[PDB]
Amino acid sequence: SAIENFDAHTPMMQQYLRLKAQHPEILLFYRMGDFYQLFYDDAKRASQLLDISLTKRGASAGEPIPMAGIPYHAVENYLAKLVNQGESVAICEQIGDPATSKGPVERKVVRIVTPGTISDEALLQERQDNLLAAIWQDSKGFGYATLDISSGRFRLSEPADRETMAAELQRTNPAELLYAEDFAEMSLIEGRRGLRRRPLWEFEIDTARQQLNLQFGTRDLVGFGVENAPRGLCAAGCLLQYAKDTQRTTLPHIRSITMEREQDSIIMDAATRRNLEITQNLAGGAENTLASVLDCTVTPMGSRMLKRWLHMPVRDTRVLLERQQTIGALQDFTAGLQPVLRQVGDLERILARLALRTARPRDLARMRHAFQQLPELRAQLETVDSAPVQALREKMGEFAELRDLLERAIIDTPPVLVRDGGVIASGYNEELDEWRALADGATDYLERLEVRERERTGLDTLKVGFNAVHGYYIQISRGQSHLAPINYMRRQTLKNAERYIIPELKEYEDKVLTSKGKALALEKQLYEELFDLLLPHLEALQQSASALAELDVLVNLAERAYTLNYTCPTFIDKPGIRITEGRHPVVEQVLNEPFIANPLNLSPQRRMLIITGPNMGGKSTYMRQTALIALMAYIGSYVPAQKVEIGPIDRIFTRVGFMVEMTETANILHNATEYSLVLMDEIGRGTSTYDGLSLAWACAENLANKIKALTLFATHYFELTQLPEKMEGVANVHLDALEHGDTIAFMHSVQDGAASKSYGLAVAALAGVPKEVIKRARQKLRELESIS
Amino acid sequence: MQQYLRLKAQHPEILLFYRMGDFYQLFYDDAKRASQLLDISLTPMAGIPYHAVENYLAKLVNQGESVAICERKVVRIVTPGTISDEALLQERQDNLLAAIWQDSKGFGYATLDISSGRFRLSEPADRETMAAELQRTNPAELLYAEDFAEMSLIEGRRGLRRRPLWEFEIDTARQQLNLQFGTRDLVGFGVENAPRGLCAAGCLLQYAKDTQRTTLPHIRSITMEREQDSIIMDAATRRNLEITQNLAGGAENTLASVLDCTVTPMGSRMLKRWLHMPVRDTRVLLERQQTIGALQDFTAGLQPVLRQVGDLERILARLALRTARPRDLARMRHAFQQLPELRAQLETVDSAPVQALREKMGEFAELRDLLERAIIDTPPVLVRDGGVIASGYNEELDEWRALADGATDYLERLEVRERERTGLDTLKVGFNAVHGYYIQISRGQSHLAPINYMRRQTLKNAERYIIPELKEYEDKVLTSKGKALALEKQLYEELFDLLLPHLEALQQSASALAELDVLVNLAERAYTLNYTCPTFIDKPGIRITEGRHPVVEQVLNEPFIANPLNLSPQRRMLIITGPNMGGKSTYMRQTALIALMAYIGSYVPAQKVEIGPIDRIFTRVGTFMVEMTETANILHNATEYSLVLMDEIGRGTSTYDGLSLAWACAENLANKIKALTLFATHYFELTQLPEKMEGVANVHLDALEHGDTIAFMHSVQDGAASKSYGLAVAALAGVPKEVIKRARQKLRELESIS
DNA sequence: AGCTGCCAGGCACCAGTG
DNA sequence: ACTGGTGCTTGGCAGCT
Ligand SMILES: Nc1ncnc2c1ncn2[C@@H]1O[C@H](COP(=O)(O)OP(=O)(O)O)[C@@H](O)[C@H]1O
Ligand SMILES: [Mg+2]
Repeated sequence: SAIENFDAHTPMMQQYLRLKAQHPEILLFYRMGDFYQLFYDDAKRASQLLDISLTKRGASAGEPIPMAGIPYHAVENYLAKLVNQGESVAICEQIGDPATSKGPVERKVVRIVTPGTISDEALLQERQDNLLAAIWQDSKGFGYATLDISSGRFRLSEPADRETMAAELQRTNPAELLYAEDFAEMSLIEGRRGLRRRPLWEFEIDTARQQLNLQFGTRDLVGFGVENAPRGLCAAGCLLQYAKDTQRTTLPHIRSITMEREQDSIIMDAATRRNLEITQNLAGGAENTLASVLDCTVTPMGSRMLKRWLHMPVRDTRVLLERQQTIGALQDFTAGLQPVLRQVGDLERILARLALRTARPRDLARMRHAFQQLPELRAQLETVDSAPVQALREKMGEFAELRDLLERAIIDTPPVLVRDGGVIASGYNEELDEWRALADGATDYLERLEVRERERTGLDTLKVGFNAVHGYYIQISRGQSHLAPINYMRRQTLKNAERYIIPELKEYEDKVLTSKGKALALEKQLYEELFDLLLPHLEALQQSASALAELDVLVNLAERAYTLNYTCPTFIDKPGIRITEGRHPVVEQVLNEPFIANPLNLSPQRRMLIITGPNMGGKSTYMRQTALIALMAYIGSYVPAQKVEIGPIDRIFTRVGFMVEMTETANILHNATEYSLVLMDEIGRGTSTYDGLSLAWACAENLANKIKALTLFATHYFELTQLPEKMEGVANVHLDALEHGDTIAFMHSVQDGAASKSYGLAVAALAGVPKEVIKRARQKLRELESIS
Repeated sequence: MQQYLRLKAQHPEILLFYRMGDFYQLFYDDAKRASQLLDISLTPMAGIPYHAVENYLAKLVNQGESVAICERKVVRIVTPGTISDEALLQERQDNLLAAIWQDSKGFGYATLDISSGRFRLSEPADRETMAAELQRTNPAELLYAEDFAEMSLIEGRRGLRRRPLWEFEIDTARQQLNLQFGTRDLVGFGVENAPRGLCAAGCLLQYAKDTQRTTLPHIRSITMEREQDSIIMDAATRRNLEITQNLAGGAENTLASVLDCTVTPMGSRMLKRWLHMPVRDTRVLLERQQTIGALQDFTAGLQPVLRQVGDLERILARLALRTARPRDLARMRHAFQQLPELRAQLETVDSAPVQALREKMGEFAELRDLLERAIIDTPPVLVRDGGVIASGYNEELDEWRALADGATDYLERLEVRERERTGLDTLKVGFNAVHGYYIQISRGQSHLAPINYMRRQTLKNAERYIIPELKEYEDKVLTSKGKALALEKQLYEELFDLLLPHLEALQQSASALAELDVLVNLAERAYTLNYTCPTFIDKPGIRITEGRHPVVEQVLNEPFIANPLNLSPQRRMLIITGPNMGGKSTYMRQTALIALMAYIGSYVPAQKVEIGPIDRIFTRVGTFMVEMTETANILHNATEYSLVLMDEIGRGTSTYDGLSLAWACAENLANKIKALTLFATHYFELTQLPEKMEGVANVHLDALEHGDTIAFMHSVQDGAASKSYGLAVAALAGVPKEVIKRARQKLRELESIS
C-alpha cells in the first residue's frame, strides 16, 4: 500500500481528503463540474447502495482511486434512497470561480443531510413527525431533547428512571438519536435507527447554556423555564450543535425551547402505549388504531398535532375545559370549515423551508393560496361565540400585505425550481420585463430571418434552428448545400444537412444568450428577495400555522364527537372513574356486531377491581377502553360513553402477562401513586402450581393497601376472588357468560361480584378437545371442588 | 394509451408491464398493487427501469404475482411456479407449482419443480394432513378448482390460481400424463389407481405447458407420496422444531444452518427436502447410515471437487427448455471435468450405495470434449454478440474471422498512413452505427484536412470525414463479422441438438451428484460434531444416552448439558416438573430433533440412540384457545407409535380447570393413546400420577442459588421437583422484600392443603 | 417513437515541444 | 515550465432510423 502523505497527492485529492477528514464516517458527495463524486470506500458503498457504476480515476503516482458519481441535477432522488436507509451525506459544493482559480476551485461542505434534519417535502411523510433527539445519562437519570427542524418545535425533559426513558423514546420515536459516548443503559437505545454516538464534550453544560442563549438572543433561559434543568440542557445543547452543523445557515424558526415536566401530562409507560394501539397496532401497522378512528384532519400539520396530543394527554384543567368548549361550539360548523381548512395545506413545513431559505416556488404558491383562505376562515369563525375559538381566529392572522406580495411576484402555477426561471410574474420588476422582452422579440425575429433567407437564396430546405452545443444556425440540406451563399460561414456539418452562421445571426445569438443570463440572474436575486420580505413576519406566521393546525384538530374532534356519538366528560377533585354505557372507541368500529356498552365505578373506597370471566369474555377490552376513555378525556376530546366523570390521573401503567414480567411489576410497585391508573392483565407466573398466583396476591395486596392506586386486575386465578373479603378497597366484577347445554356464549357485560364458576373446561371443549377427555377433567374438577 | 385497455382485457388477472422508453409502466389497479408490493411511487402510474426489470420480476414472482410484459402485444409472461431463469430463482430454495382439488371422498394434491422435473402426487386423507402438506411443500403458485369447498386451507396463500372444473377431469389427465411420459399407462409409476391425485397432476401439467409453450422433456416421471412412508408433522410442529425456518421467519439458528454445509445449491435443496420428510422405511435409512460411515475418510478430498460441479440440476432445466446461455454450457463443461476425479476418489469406498452413485454419476467424456472444443474458456453472458465459439472448432467460421481481422488490420494501417501523410497527430479512425467508419481530426487541425475528405459530422472539438477507401473496407469488416455472428449462433443451436439426446442420463448424473453432496456433507457433520449411529428396534421406544440439542449446542457459548432419556412401552410418559426457563423445552425438542434425524438417515448428537418406529411427531412447545386447539389435535390424531411433547398445558385458565385438563390429558396419553410422551408441567399435583398408574414416571430440572443469582441447571433428574423459584426470581428482579414475604406466607398456605 | 452516443464541467493524465 | 489532446460516473436529448 502506498504511503499517502500530503505531498504524494494531486491538488484535487489534497482538497478532497481535507474535506473528507471533517466527515470521516459519512458519505461525502463532492461537486466537480456537473457531478457529485465519491472516492475510495464512499464510492464502493455508494455503488452498492445506489446501483451506479464503480469506476477508477487514473493516477500517475500510485494506485487508481475508486470512483462513483451522479449528475448534479439527479441528486435528490439519490439523497432519498440514502436517507431512507438511515445514511447521512455531506454535500460539498464549489464556492469560487474556476476561471480565477489557478489550482482547484474552493470547495465547502454547505449542508449535511441526515435522517432527523431533513426538511424537504420529497423526503418526509406528510402525516408523520420526523424528530431529531439527543439523549444522555447521569448517575441519577436522563436528559433528553427533541427538535422538529421542519417546524422549530424544541423540547427538553428529564426522565427520572429507565422505564420513563423507554416510554419517552417510544412516544417521540426519533428518526435520529444523538447519544453520549459514556451512556450506560444501552438496552434502551441499541437497535434504534439513526443512532449517532457523540463525544462527551458536546454535552458540556456551560457550552449548552452559551449556544442556547445565543440561538435565542437571551442572557439566560429563565424566561423559557429551563434554567433549572442542566440534565436536559446538556442534551438540548448537543442537539442544537448538531442542527447548526447539518444546516450551516441561521435557524430563525428555532426561537424557543420548553420543558416537558412529569406533572404536566399523563405519563403512559411503554406497555400502555403499545397495548392501547394509539398510532401503531400490535403488528406494527397503522390500521385499527385510535388514530385510524379519531384522525380525519384535513391538513398534514393537523394530523401530526392530533397524534402528539393522543400521545401526551394534558393535566391542565383550564386547557381541557377550553378544548371541550371549542368542540361543543364548532359542532355545527365542521362541514363549512373543513373544505376551507384543507386548502391551507401544510403551512408549517413551508414556513420552515422559508426559514431555511430553501423554499421552492410552489411553496410560496401554496403559502399564497393559504393566505387566500384566511378571510373566508375569519368570516366563518366570527359568528362562533366561544372565547377560545376567537383567540385562535385572532392568532391565525390574515397577512393582507404578504398575500398581495406573492400575487404580484409569482405566476399562477410556477415550475418546481427557480433554477430555470419562469417564476417571477410580469409587472413585478421593470428591469426584468425589459430583459425578457429582448429575449422574446426573438422567436419572431428568427422566423422572419428564416423566411427572408429562404426566399432570397431560393433554397427551400433552408431552416433556422438552435443547438446548445453549436448555437444558432441556418440549415440547408446536403443536396442544396453547394448552392449556399459563399458569405455563409460553416458551423456544423451533419449526415444529410449543412449548418451555417452569418454576422446578423451571430450578433442575435450573443444578445439572446446574454439577456437570458441577465433575466435569470435577476429572477434569482428577486426570488431570494421574497425571503427577505417574508422572514421579518416569521414569528407571526409560525403562530398562524399552529393556530390553523389546532383548529383542524378541534374541528375534527367536533365532527368525530358528533358522528361517533361521544359526550363531554367532567373532572372531579379526587381519583375515580365513573363511566355509564362505556365503549371501546376502536373495537366498536371494527366489529361487525353491536358493541355491548359497560359501566365502571372506581373511587378511593372502591379502588381495585378483580375482574374475572372466561377467556374471550372481554376482560382485556374492558380494561383498555377504560384507559382510552381516560386518555381521550385528558386531551380534551369528547369520549365514547353516555356519561363520564373522572379525577386526576398522573400515570398509566400496564402489565400484560419471565424476569421481564417481574421487573415491569416492580417498576409499577415502586412508582405508582394514589393518582395512578394501573392495568394488570393476568400477571403472576411461577414454576409451580401456586408460585405465581401468590405473587399476584401479594402484589394486588400492595396495590390496594399501600400504594392505593386505582387498579383493574384481570385474572384467570379464581383464588383472587377472595381478596375483596380480606382487603379494604377491593371488589369483584366479572364478564358474564352463559352455558346452555354443550356450549358457551360470551355476553360481554360487566356485572358486580365474582362469577359463579370458571369456564376453562368449557372454552377447552369449544376448542375441540375430545369429549372423553373433558368428561374425565370434570370428574377431576369435582374432586378439587370438594376440598372445601 | 387507449391501446393499453385492450391488452389489459387479454389477461385481466395478471399485472401488465407496458414498455415505453427506458421503462415498463403499470396503470390503474396494477400500479396501486405494484407500488405497495415493490417500493415505487404513484402519479395512476408506477414504473420500473429496463436495466433492472428481471429484479422486479423476481420480487413480484417471489410474492405470488404473475406478470405479463408488453412490447404492440404481450410477448412474455412469468408465473411464480413456472420460472427457471437463474435471475428469478433463489439459489438454495425450491420453487414449486402445486395443484389441489377435493372430492366427496378426499383431496388430490400434486407438486412440480419445473427446473428438476420432480413431479409428486398425493391423496391426503383429511383436512389436517392436507394443511400439513401445504405448509411442508410451500408452493409458490397454487391451482385450485372453482368448487373447492375447504377455502380455509388455501385462503391466505400467495399465488392462488382459480381454475375451471374441466381441467381436473380424470380421462383427460390420464391421457395427457401418458403422453408426456411416453407410456400407455401409469402402472410403472405406481399411480394408476390414484384418480384424485391424477386429476390434480393433469391440471398442473396443462398449466405448466401453457405457460411454457414448449415441450418439457425433463419431466419424464411421477411419484406418489404415501401417509405411512413418512413421519407426519403438522405446521405448528414443523415451525416449533425450526427445521429450515426459525420462529422469526429467518434461516439462522435453525437445524439446516447447522446440518447443511453442502457445496452445491442442488444438494442444499435436497438436504432440506430430506429434513422436512423423514421416512419410516429403515431399509433406506440403513443405507444412508452406511454411506455416511463409509465416506468419513473421503470427505476432505471430495468436497472441493463437488463444489466445482455447481447447480447442474437447474442448468439442465435450461437445456431442456432450450434457454441455456453460454455460461450455463461453460459450467456444465466445468462439471464434466470433475467426474473423472470423483470417479477415482470413490472407487475405493467400501459401499454398494456409493458405488451405485458413482455409476449413475456418469462420465460423458464425448460431451466434455465437445464443449472443450466448441466454446471458449470464459464466454460472455449472452450469445447475442458472438465471441462464444472457440477458434479451431469450425473452419468456415475461422475464415470469416480472419477476413474481418484483415480488414480491421487494414484500417489501423490506413490510420497510421493518413496520419503520416497529412502530418496531423490527432488523426484517427473510429466507428459508430450512424457513420460507420470515419476519420476524425480535431477542430484545431481540421482546416488542413485533405480535399478528398468528405465532411460528415461536426463535434464540439472535432470533425469526422469519410473517403471511398474507408467505406470499402467497412464493407469487408461488417459483412464478415455478420456471417461469423450468424454462424456462431447456428453452431450454438447445434450444441443443443447434440447434448439433448443424453438428457435422461444427465438428469441422473445431476441427481446422483446431488445425493452425494447430501451424504458427503452429513458424513462430515457426523464426524465433525461427535454424532453417533442410531439403531432401530421393532417396538416403540427411545433410549438416548448423553443426547444433545444440535442447534443449541453449536449456537450458545455456554457448556451444553447432555441428558438421558428412557421411553419404552413400560415407561411411556415422563412428567417433567421444575423451572422451565428454556431447559424443559430444549430437552423436549432435542428429543424430537434426534428422532427426526434418526429418521433422515443421519447420525445424531448422542453417545447412543436406540429408537422404535414413529408415525408422527407432535410438539406443542412454547391464547389459551390456541394452546387447547393444538392439544385437541394431538388427542384426536396421536397413536401408540406417536411421539408427543407438551409444554405446561393448563396455563391461561384457573388453577383447578387447568389442573383437571392436564390430568385428564396425561391419563389419556398414557392409558388410551399410549404415545411416547414428555409431559412438561408446573402442577405438583400431577407428580402423584405415577402412583395412580402404569407407565408413568417423574423427572425434573432444578436450579442452584449462589452469590446473587440463580443458575437454572439443565440436567434432568429422577423424581418430582421439591422447589419453586417464582419468588426467588421476583426478589432478584426487585419486587419489594415485604411483598415477597407476604407471597411466601400465601404460597405455604395454598400448597399446604394439597 | 426507439436506439446510440455526444455532452455537461470539473481536474488529472499523458505526450510532444521550451 | 506551456499546448492540446484523452477519460469518467448518469441522464438528457439530438440525430439518425
Ligand atoms: N363489549 C364488547 N362487545 C362486543 N364484543 C366485545 C366486547 N368486549 C370485547 N369483545 C370482543 O371479544 C373478544 C375477546 O375480547 P378480550 O378483551 O380479549 O377478552 P379476554 O381478555 O377476557 O379473554 C375480542 O374479539 C373483542 O373484540
Ligand atoms: Mg385478555
